[PDB]
Amino acid sequence: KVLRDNIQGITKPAIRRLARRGGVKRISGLIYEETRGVLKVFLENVIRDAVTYTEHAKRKTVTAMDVVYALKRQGRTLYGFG
Amino acid sequence: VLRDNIQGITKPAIRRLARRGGVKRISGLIYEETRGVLKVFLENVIRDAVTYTEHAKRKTVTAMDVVYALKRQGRTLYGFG
Amino acid sequence: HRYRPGTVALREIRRYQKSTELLIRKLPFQRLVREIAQDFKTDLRFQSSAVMALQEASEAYLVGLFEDTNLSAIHAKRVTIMPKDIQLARRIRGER
Amino acid sequence: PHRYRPGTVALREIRRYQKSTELLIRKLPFQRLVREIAQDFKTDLRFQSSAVMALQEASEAYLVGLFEDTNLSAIHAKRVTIMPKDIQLARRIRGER
Amino acid sequence: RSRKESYSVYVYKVLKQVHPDTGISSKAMGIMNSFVNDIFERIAGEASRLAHYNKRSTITSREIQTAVRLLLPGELAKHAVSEGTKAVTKYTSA
Amino acid sequence: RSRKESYSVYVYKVLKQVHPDTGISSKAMGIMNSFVNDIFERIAGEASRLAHYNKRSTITSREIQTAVRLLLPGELAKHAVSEGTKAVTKYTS
Amino acid sequence: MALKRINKELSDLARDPPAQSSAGPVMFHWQATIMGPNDSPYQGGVFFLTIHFPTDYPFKPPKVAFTTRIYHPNINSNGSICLDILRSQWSPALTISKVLLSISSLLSDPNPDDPLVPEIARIYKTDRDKYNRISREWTQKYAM
Amino acid sequence: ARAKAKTRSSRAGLQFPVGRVHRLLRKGNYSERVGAGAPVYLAAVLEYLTAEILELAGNAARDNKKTRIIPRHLQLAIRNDEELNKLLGRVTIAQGGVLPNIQAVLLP
Amino acid sequence: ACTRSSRAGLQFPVGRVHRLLRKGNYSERVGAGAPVYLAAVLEYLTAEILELAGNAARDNKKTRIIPRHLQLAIRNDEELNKLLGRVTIAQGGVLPNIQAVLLPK
Amino acid sequence: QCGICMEILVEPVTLPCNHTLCKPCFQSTVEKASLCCPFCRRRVSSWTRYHTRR
DNA sequence: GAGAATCCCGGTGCCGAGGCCGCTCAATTGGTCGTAGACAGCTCTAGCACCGCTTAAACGCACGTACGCGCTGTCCCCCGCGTTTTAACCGCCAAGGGGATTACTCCCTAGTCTCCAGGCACGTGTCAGATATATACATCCTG
DNA sequence: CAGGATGTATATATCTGACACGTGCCTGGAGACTAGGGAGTAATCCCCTTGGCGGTTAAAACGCGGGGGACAGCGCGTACGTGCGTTTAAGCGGTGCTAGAGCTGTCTACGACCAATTGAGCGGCCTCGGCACCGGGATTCTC
Ligand SMILES: [Zn+2]
Ligand SMILES: [Zn+2]
Repeated sequence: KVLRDNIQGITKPAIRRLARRGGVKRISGLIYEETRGVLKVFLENVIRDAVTYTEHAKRKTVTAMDVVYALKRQGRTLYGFG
Repeated sequence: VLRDNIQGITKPAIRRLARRGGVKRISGLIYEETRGVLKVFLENVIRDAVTYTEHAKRKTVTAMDVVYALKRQGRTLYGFG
Repeated sequence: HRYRPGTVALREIRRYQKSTELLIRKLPFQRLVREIAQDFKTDLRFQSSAVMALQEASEAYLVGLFEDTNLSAIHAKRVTIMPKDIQLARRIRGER
Repeated sequence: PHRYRPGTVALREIRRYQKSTELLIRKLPFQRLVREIAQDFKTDLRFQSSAVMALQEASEAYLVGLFEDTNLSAIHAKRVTIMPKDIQLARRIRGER
Repeated sequence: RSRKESYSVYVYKVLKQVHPDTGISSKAMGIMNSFVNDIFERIAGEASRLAHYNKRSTITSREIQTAVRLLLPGELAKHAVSEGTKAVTKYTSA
Repeated sequence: RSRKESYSVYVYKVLKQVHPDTGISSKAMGIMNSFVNDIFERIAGEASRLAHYNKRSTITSREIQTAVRLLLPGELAKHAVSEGTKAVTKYTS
Repeated sequence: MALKRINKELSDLARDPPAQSSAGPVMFHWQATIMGPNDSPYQGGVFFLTIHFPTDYPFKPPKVAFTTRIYHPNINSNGSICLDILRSQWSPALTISKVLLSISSLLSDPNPDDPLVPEIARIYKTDRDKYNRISREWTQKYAM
Repeated sequence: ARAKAKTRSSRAGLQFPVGRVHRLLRKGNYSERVGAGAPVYLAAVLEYLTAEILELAGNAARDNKKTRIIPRHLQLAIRNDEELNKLLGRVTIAQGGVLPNIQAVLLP
Repeated sequence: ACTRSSRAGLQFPVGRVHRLLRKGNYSERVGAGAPVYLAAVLEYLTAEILELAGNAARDNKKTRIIPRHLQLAIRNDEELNKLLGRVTIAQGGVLPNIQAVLLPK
Repeated sequence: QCGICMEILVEPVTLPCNHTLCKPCFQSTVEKASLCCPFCRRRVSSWTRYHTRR
């Protein structure tokens, strides 16, 4: 079983450089937990649809097209993966 | 032909809308902004409704046409068939 | 005998949040709809049901926008909504 | 000695990261996070590398958009420091919560 | 003269089963009809897309199960799936 | 050997027409393919909905033109409709 | 406009007559006569043509068909001419005399890849001498 | 005289028309062919959802000392329930109004 | 045999568009001019996007079009940005912009 | 004189490829006919939209 | 406590919802066949797992400085109210342009068959991008 | 303002590897043909829309006065960016395994379909009762 420590894998410098790309000047210290909570929610929403697509396909692995369809059904179409 | 019908949306009407929205105090410049926003929204909806009607080849805009125009913008409306 | 400012505002907020009637005058709203529709096809004709549906959708949209802009104004730590608040709400919603 | 005043390094970082297109998160911890999340929906699932890359691309784009919106909100609050109030406001307005 | 169709009768029957002593306005009935049509369209479209994705040509109970799981959230989806499975089981047994 | 199909060749021909001396990366080609597929799906779905609304059973240039008007905005839609009408006219002639 | 363009082109053609080709109103319809260019199997032949100017000319290509029978892959029995500048590569900046010169060039070099009579292109590709001989026979038969 | 009238809904103990659902599916250009259990499952799902909405609306109406369900009651029932609110967050209901609530900052 | 695209002077495969239409179960029957119109529209849109991307690349002093160039071309054009407002492009980055408030005064 | 109509240039329209022609002939042959340069085939459709919007 | 606003109990009608009456049109039954789908089996490709070495990224700490936050004066703009003004709204009635059906016909599209050619999977060379580095070049910052 | 510190884009070079290129092959596109049904067209009926009227009056507009709240300012604390020194997993790479993915081939349950039967719902027609209304008493919030 994979432990819950993986949420800490999204490092503070990684979040900081994401904010830098987004155009943020400076970041409060309380953000870094809010951001990973938001990321966890978003990933749960996408993966829930991906895995059910795979289950309906009766496969044991998750393909790229499953993720593409899951994103498409949420109005988040992704180009570059067929 | 007609013009300047946008002023028909009265300041008290906008105030009632904001009150239903849960607004306690309203600035004086909100009214022109609301006029512009409503004009843009109505233009966007009516363009699609008119496109639907003229595709159907008739001169009367129908409730179903308006409903379809709203639906295609992710604004589903109930109570009109 | 005068009420302090904001008290009648709260009472009318309570009143309007309970009724389901339309808050815009039907005749000028219809005139506005026809005036806008002139720019696409001349001499168009509208069903009363179509005009009523348009009014319902417009009022719902404006009420939602006002909710969002009031929320933004509160976030700015003040109680008066402002055109900058409306613009922020519309920009975040992606309408512009 | 030499000491850049605060802000200049932030501005040059903004310019640098707004000019490149590389991913900004580490592949291995992102994969571990994805596998941890997915194990509850169904156990012992396998993933394609392209699938994980697509997930990471989508997540990074979503976070960048959210950060742009929250920066706009913070500026609207007459500030320059992003704080979770701004993120919550942006999430609420965008209908995500 | 077009004989339009709606779900008013079945909606009324369900309402009588749930609340035996409650009326429903005519305009409310139209809202219920629109809601039913919207849900039907969503589910059917999702099932059709699933069948196309799996390079299939038949819409079966499994596709509708997956479409329901995709659309309805959480507890609502669980209860709906339970109800649909029970109905299909009873229909097969009959 | 499932011979999969894309639009890479036609996209490259269009690129040659527009910029005769410019190349395109392989990954950009995949993005163009995805874009073409997405736009095609949008237009076809809208045309199908129009045909169903009008109780028809055939998709003609009328439905496609209306769907394009619904989807593409402004001058983009104007140019697209002009091109489609021109192509249909030339094909008929 | 279109008539103005026709008159201007007629004036320029009168001021700049070609060596062999000639055409004129017989305004929006012109009769064209071209001599079979030398160094070709069609050398010496006099070919007559009909020109039909569209109402949006020069913004649309004109309708021109051969009225003299000729043995050429890109020309059918009805006188139709498979020419890109007649169908796709038309430009309003073009002149009728340029079209005539292009026709002469195509007569000197048939395009077997896009012909109107496939058999003529087949003869052209399989036996150049046979194509030349039959083309000269046709030029003497119908254009002389 | 082939058999007594036993509708598929009666077989499944449903109230929605299984035959009508099947006809709509095969007439809706959704797929080339339609499986046997698909209309049954879809009818069951629709019946359950309608029952849920009607139950919530009836509770809301009885809380309002009224005996007839109205669009206001439907709007309140949808907004109050989190699941249905999320399902129909982009849905506008005529004569529905809004859920009555005021921000605490405005209150004195 | 002359292809329909050649007849229409297009580049996209009219036959392929027709086959996709009849296999997509969009309608029971498909008109003759619909594939032509759709192919023309797709060709025009691709031409527009490619022209913008090529201009972006030449402004960057490069000769190959890349997803970064595609993203720049889409975001810079108002019409295309509106059309593809909810589209994520892999390896696309973001349009470089800094709020004027953050700049020093 | 217009490169096409040869009449006096009334509000002449200059292409980005440095080619110019009269506004009537311009609207007749580029805006509604070609979208390519009448002289050097320079396609102008995006430029056309840009200048139409302004 | 006084004044203004709000809910409810009470009798009434009246109109909008519930039950009745064909009958017909859609749901059902049964047979039948073409077939999409299920199952078994085989091959093998990509995902999973691990080792080891490098090091660039992550992490921890000091600081000081710029920014957030709180307080305070002010003041001007927004709310509440009243009187006046006006256009919405209701009722009513005339005119008709236009929406919905019917028939029919016919012209368009589906279907099949044959032919082939243009697109796909496959080698290639060659040519555009990266790396390295020494430049200019620009910018900050502390004087 | 200016020159050193310090990033930063560049011109040059060579590697290199990603893409434009020629090749064999195959299936999907084009074509001639016929049949059949979708719909384009005309004519028809009626009906819902437009327009108009006049009369009421509730709603909107104006203006006045007051107060509260948005705003500029100021002072103070603190926490976050910046840098430097210390870990440490990410990445590479490399290997080895195998399980699940993809495929072909067999077999068959099953859905489409047709013909006949029949009854459930649509339309209409009642009957009555849930609720809006008008009045007033009881209640409550604010100044
Ligand atoms: Zn001119
Ligand atoms: Zn030019």
